[PDB]
Amino acid sequence: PAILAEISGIVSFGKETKGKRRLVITPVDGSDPYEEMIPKWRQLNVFEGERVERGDVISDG
Amino acid sequence: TGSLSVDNKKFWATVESSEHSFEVPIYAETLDEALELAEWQYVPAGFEVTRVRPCVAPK
Repeated sequence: PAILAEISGIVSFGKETKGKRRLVITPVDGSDPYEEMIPKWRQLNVFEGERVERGDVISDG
Repeated sequence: TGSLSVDNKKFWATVESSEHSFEVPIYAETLDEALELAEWQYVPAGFEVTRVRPCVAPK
């Protein structure tokens, strides 16, 4: 991963205790949950409630 | 000792204190579940999370 969604679906954001960003992706590609805590300073894949594909968004890695 | 369910998947969370900075694995069943704990479990202890990296790698 780099600047991408590990899974295809609707990537959304949630609570951030300080200067973070809750990365909760809603998979459409399959029943494979993928959630992580990417900081807000990080160039994110895209905004919340946005449809993206596995690996394909901004930067693959 | 506080949270940490199981270690079916290894999740990494680097935490930063007033001066110290370290990395500690998160133990939970689900991704989001660990995501909750990484922040929610460490922040009341005075530890501020810096960044995390889940390491699933399908078995």
